[PDB]
Amino acid sequence: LRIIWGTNVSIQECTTNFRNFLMSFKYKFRKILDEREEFINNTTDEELYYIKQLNEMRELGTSNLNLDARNLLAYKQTEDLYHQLLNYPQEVISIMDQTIKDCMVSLIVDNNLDYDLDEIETKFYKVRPYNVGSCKGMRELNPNDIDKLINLKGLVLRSTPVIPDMKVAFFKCNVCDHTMAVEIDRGVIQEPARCERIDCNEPNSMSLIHNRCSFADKQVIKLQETPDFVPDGQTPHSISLCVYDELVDSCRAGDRIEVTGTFRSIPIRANSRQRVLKSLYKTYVDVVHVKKVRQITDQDLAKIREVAAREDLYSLLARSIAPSIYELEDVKKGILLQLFGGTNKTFTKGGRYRGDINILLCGDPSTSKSQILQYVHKITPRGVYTSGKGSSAVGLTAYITRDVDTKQLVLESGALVLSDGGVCCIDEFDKMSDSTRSVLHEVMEQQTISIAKAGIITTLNARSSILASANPIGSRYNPNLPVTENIDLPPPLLSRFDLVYLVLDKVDEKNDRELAKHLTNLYLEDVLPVEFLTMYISYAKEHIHPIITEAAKTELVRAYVGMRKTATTRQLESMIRLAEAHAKMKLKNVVELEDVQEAVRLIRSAIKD
Amino acid sequence: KVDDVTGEKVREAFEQFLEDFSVQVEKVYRAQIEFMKIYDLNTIYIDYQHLSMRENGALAMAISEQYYRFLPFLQKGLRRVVRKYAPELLNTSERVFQISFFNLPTVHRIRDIRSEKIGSLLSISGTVTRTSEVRPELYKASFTCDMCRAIVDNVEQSFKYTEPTFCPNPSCENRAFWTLNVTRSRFLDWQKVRIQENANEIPTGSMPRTLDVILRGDSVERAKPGDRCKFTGVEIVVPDVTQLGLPGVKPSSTLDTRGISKTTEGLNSGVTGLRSLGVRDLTYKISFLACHVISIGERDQEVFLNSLS
Amino acid sequence: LVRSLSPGDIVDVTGIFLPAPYTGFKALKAGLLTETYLEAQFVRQHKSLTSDVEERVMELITSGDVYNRLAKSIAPEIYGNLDVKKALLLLLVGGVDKRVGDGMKIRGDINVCLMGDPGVAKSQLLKAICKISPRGVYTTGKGSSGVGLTAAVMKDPVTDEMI
Ligand SMILES: Nc1ncnc2c1ncn2[C@@H]1O[C@H](COP(=O)(O)OP(=O)(O)OP(=O)(O)O)[C@@H](O)[C@H]1O
Ligand SMILES: Nc1ncnc2c1ncn2[C@@H]1O[C@H](COP(=O)(O)OP(=O)(O)O)[C@@H](O)[C@H]1O
Ligand SMILES: [Mg+2]
Ligand SMILES: [Zn+2]
Ligand SMILES: [Zn+2]
Repeated sequence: LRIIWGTNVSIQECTTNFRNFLMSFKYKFRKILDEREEFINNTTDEELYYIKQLNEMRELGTSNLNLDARNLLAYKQTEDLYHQLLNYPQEVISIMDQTIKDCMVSLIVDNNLDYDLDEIETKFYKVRPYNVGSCKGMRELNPNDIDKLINLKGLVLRSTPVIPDMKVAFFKCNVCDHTMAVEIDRGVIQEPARCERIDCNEPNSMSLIHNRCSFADKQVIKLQETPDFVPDGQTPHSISLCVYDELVDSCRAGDRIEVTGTFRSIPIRANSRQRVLKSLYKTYVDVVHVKKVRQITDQDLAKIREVAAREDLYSLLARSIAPSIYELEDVKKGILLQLFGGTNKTFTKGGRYRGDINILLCGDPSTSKSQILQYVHKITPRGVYTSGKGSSAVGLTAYITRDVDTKQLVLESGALVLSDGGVCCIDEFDKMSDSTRSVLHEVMEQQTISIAKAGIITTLNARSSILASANPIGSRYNPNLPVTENIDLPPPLLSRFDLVYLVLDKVDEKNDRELAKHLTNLYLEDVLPVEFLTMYISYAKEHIHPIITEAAKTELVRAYVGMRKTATTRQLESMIRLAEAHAKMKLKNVVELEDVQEAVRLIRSAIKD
Repeated sequence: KVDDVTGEKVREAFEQFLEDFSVQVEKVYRAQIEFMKIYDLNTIYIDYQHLSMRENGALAMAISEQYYRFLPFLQKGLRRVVRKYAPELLNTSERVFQISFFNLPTVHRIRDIRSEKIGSLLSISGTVTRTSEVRPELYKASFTCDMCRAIVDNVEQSFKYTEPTFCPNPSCENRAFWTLNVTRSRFLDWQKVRIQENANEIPTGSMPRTLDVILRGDSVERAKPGDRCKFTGVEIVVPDVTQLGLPGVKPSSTLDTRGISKTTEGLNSGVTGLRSLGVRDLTYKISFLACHVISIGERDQEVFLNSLS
Repeated sequence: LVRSLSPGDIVDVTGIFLPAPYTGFKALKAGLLTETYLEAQFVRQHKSLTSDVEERVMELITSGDVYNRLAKSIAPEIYGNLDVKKALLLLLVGGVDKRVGDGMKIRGDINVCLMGDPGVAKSQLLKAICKISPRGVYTTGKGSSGVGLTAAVMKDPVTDEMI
């Protein structure tokens, strides 16, 4: 009957229409609405999409809804709310929450169970509508749609810390020490005039207790117009976004998001002291829904086990990591062994012993090493792909820098620290400067980086693995001259790399034809897992820790001695790491003869080059 | 004057905890008070786990939720315990006492700081990146009326220089024009430290978040830049005192050298209405106040033989 | 009338020429000096798939000698270097950009470098090619930094925030 002042929305019909919508709607009505042909009605027409989500939310206890606009328009009688929400979002959403308040009761007592409902009474619910209408950029927003729901798209530039907002004031009397709480409306606090206590009753005896009030959380986000839609010779524009309650700390910096929210405009004061305002408002949006652009199940465990039970797991993931790369199977073997890494240990007396494998690729200038590095970048969970051509001498480690937004101090870690526990890929290793090289030296020796600047003395943790690619001086790597002259790298730096591979390119008719054939076949338009590798890698790296047995002793000692029939002691610690990394593959819990045989074969084929 | 009933229950419960715990019968807290008496110390240490077994957490959760309002009663009960068992620790050469809590069950990161824990007892962890000088803070002020020469003492101050209002015992009428007796007033040590998030809690791409932690009393200089420290205390909120009418003309109504953010111009919700503010708008920001700090990241024969067992 | 004007347009704008109040700060020093502005009321800018363009391509096909004529008409002032003009045409068009599965990508864009002794019409040829395609930028030496200026900081005077 009665209508909220100003608008035309009435609660009475809206509540009834919404309950009819929820208990009545199914995928049947949705597929009748869209009816785009080839629409599946296989038992979906009776699934009762809303009621099942309602029940699963009740049993979970979480309050999150994804009501859509097209689905809201689907029902004939509730079509009024579709055009009644775009123009008055706040009141319709207030009705929304009020109806969801008893949507719980409508289903908890259908069978008269023993749910408490008291925690349901205390907790509140809300909705997150999306796909309200056609998406329009910030470059087309008039004052004609203020306080109306819109959908925007843009790049996230920055976020601000949590902002307190007062809800309930708290005043204490300095004479009688009486406490009373005053609600605030739209920001303004209505001051208490005199103490309510009739006996006390003193004028001007009020004191505000700042830390005894009640506060809520706010966040402000900054967006930028996407470069695709901008026209020629223009500068991108910006919009500020208000985020409240559960949605705070959701949008990371640099992401691109599409949001739904209410456009709004407020005045800003001309003079700081005076009451005066200037005749030009500022425009922003209050957001209600945000969209962007571990915990493996038991079935995943079973499929991992059965795949691990394969006869030849080595070759399959040898070919999977680099589908495009043809031949070069040996370097892929080495990279597959590197991605697991030997076990890591730190006993009290001896100290920490390294368990990371370092690989250097070098050779003729027009092979495919860069694509190989960009392949291994994606597979590994946490890693960084940055070239060593330039940048700061401590660009891979901590660099104390002045903050840009605030005139303060921030400690920013580098790329080696940010690749902790993973594989760090370095490109153009030969162009890295003589002064920054020493930094890597402390990374590959002690696995820690120390910074002592601006009154800060501290140490970080590197614990990463280095895969690097380099280029020689000239157009070919002539085998006659030894490695040292061509690669332009210090002998210790080359020596400390666990595996060094030489990629050669010789004019061979068979090889040239075979390469060109599959290259053209790839350009011609006509056994590789997609994400199994990442989960298998995580499982092997986070749960599995092999050990060494005397069977490895017998082979390892005699193999090292036979290699000593100019193999430094580094060689044996390289064989142990490779053998223990192979043991982590073909899932096991202990090393045997096969692992040490594969490791020695790999390290001697490396010697052959 | 209006008094509280829950505060009285907390005050008596704390006295009972101090007097009765004795679990090792050793009277561990009475042993600590005796050690303070003999060594002339000014701070006590209370473990949370020790308190986590009396009243099945009824006292512990009550203290944790509303530490800010219950601290005055805890200190009042401690005063009575000290008077009953060790009067020597009641006067100096009175010692402003401090209570240090530690061993909380769960630890928080800097990105879990929300306004709904303001006033609660928490523990946080972070890496220190800046420390300041040990400045003296005004604790108990003392003034003299210009005309009567009457002396007022123990004028509490919250966040700004507060002088008394209504004059003392005579007929004299006076609203202002006091003279601080800097000699009679009590002072305390004050330090501000800046901390940021740890290297592991930082996401893959992130600009680290920061916080302002206030160390006071005996806790000064215990956190050094570059170290990783675990703080514990109470989460508070600090207003902007410049627009609260500071006495001097030196503030000059928010003199600035850099330009404020236009994005948050009018977006930062400021409350108005109060008479002290006038037509101004008061703003708030979240800071931390710490009571206990821990770190998580002599060739003389006679003195050497003393330390060893 | 809003949004009728965009940066980089030569236009003839009509309106009322009015004095701004110049009040607030720095008004006292001026005293009787005022700003000014123009309230705009009219705009006169000085300067697709349809059957017309469907027939233009057919006409050019019937013309014949498309390759040689297209190469030749490029900068008719300069006489010679006809093979260079053939190659600039291939640069104007673009090769296939095919997105291969599993992450592989192949480029279809053209990279053409023109070396040679000074005073051979080096730097008219280039400028002339910029006219043909609307999407093109002529970047020069260290006088200005635009090739690698993918900066994330912009001290715009209007608001003093980063862009
Ligand atoms: N084939 C040609 N046809 C016509 N004019 C030519 C030709 N070759 C050179 N020119 C002349 O050369 C000039 C255009 O090139 P210009 O010498 O100005 O620049 P550039 O070749 O980039 O050399 P620089 O190194 O001096 O900048 C004009 O004077 C033009 O008449
Ligand atoms: N073995 C190969 N398999 C597939 N493509 C190859 C191979 N060798 C060379 N290529 C081709 O040559 C190019 C190599 O470029 P790249 O290796 O990234 O440069 P860089 O020499 O700087 O590492 C790639 O575009 C790739 O298509
Ligand atoms: Mg020239
Ligand atoms: Zn009162
Ligand atoms: Zn007086």
